Amino acid sequence: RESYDRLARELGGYRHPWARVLSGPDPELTFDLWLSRLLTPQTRVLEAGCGHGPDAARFGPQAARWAAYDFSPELLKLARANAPHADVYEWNGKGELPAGLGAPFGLIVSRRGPTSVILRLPELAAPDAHFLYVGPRLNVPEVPERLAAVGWDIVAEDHVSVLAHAPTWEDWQMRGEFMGKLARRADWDAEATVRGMPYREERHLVLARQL
Ligand SMILES: [Cl-]
Repeated sequence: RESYDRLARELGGYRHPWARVLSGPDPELTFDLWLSRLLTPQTRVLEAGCGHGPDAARFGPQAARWAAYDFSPELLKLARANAPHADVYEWNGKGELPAGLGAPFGLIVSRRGPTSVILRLPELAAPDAHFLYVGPRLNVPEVPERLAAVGWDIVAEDHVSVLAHAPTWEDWQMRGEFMGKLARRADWDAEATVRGMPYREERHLVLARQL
């Protein structure tokens, strides 16, 4: 059904869509650790691009308040149910802030989400707030550039890379589409092992603050 594809696109919006097996540690483990260290029962959190609330549900109760936003109204319905403690807002990240957002925040976080939110940090951040981000590639140049543009300092940065395999040709193809690089049977036929096709899952972690 088409109702399934939509759902799948939506729940999967912040992940890679193809089947894959990691040969090493999940490259977002460090991001989870850093996020966990930053949360206290006094912390006011803003999460950009919350999707169906997985992080709101999982880390949200550890904070004083977890405010979160995304664009899709139906997806936000799941987020509200997934995380009853969270305050969830429908926003495309542009123009004026949603009414009731509740700035200022001590933490602004984004897991592979919007990076334009960086340019709103002067309007969103309490003094001594942190901005925490992980991007779906080894280096996401706009993040450091945008943080420089608002006079924020990077206090921690990680460029992470982990061997993975796409177990089948179909999976390799699907990755090719997501990446905008067409998969070719030649490369599969010549380089695929029993594990399938090898590639790197890479992430760029950034923790910043205005010192
Ligand atoms: Cl989930």
